Amino acid sequence: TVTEPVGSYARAERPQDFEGFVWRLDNDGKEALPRNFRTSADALRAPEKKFHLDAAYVPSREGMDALHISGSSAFTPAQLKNVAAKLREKTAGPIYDVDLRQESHGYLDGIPVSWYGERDWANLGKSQHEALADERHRLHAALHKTVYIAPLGKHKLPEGGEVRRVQKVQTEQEVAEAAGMRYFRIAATDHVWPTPENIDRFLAFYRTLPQDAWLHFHCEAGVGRTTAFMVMTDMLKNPSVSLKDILYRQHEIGGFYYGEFPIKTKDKDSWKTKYYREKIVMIEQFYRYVQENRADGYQTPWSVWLKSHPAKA
Amino acid sequence: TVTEPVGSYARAERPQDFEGFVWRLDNDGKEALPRNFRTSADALRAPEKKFHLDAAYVPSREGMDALHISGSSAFTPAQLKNVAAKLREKTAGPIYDVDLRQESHGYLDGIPVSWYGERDWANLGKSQHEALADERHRLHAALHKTVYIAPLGKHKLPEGGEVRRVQKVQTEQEVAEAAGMRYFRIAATDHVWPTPENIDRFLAFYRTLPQDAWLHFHCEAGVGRTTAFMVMTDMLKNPSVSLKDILYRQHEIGGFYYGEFPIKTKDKDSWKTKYYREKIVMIEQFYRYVQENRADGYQTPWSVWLKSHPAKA
Repeated sequence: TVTEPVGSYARAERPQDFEGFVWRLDNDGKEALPRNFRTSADALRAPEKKFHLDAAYVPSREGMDALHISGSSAFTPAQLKNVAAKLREKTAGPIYDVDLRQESHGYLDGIPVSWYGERDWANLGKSQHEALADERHRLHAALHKTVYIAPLGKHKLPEGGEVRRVQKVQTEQEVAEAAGMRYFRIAATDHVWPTPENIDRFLAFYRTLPQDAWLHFHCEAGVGRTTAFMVMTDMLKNPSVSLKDILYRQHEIGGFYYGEFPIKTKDKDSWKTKYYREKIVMIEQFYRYVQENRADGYQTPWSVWLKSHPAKA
Repeated sequence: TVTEPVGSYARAERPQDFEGFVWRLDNDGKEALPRNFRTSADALRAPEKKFHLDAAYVPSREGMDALHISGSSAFTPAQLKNVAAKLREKTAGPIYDVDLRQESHGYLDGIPVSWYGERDWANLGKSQHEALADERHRLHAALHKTVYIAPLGKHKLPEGGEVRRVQKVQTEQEVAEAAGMRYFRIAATDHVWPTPENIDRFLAFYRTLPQDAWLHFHCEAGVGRTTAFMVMTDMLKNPSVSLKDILYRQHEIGGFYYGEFPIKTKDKDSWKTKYYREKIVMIEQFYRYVQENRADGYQTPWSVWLKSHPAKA
């Protein structure tokens, strides 16, 4: 009947049309902290005008002090150490670097880089296993080789940058552990709703966490995927909070707004429109999943429940 | 003992510090002909101010009508066809595409590209055998693969460009033949004086050319290497012409001026200074070789003669 259900639209895109072509600079390392850094203990700010929200609305903060999560963009090793130090002041539990990036990435001579393909879909369609194997192989192959690292500029194409002969290669896991943080990888595709396997994996991981665990989520920019998992965590941990309050508060501390809003993209970014719409509906479906399965201890996972309760456009 | 004689300064540079890192766009294909296109039948023009020459001087044109040579920058396949068509109106002999580029280059989906390393020295130090093997391997590896092709902008680094999955790969030899030209490759390093090996190969090639052969020389930009071989050919074929006349006329038809001039360089280009000085001295030494070895029909090759008669800085 249906080729791709709601929540799996990206599966229709062709991986061969977005293969990696350059080592993208993930962070210039000029700031002490990564971009969009925020924690669940932060004060709520005014909502961004583009979401056309009620600036007078004061969402409930119930459970935010105990939530213990944070989010940010990619970072240099030094920046991550700064994050870890800062998060250690808020807790005595393990601090996790939850890496949500499907795209292959790592560090060349301490420089955070990723193998970038159009739309940042260089690993689209790969299983987590295949994406991580590609990553390990590409990182290693760069050792003692000349590479071109560049930030993206006009038209999302390389602009300036630098050329160097790599003397050191590290995975983010190594960088996290060196910063004193535990590491957990979830290979989520950039710009789209996390897959049923991404979410099943996160929920399984969530279940094993000690009470005082602190989760620092991050993606490339620290907006789309980062806010999605932050929201999922808030819903799971504070199931009595209304959907409206979760969405407003995760937005007002510095994340994306995952509720309905007037979507307007630049003509060259019109491809994003349906993925934004898809995220709005899936966000609602996840909330329903939590509400309907919390009472029995989640004896049925998200992927299974979603197939029997498909989302609709 | 002397480590590197005059004429071989580049041998002191380390190849590993200039490895290739991007497919550089050799020509955008917007014009009908490659840049700096010129032939020995062209009228002489005013000299460029930067060379501080005598604009009143009238160079002898002795032997130019019979010289039968031309030069230009790199080109797209369509531009080469236009060149070949244009040269065919000037001769009924074989027309050669004399490719002077040591850097690995070719055509991806008809687009002329080269594997660019800093200073365009990605094949520095390699024998012609090794340079051509690198080229063959890289061009073939590009087939059915995704590549990033870009022109150089600020800092001599990629700027903009395009990404594509290659469906066709061709060597310049194939493109030359398709244009009705014979092909002859001389792997000369960009920016420096051609090596004794490059010149020995050229001289051997020159010696068995048909009387009516037309040589179309080209490099990347069509100035340094291209003019050097046009000057060498002019000297060889018209030995009675004075050095001054040869240098002025090859410059006034649109080439570089290979005589003494006030060398100027931006701070970032200060490395080029000694290479320009070296070319000036080597031009004089080659002229001396032609004058002293033409009587016996060049029984002594340039490389051998140069070691017994080293140039002076």
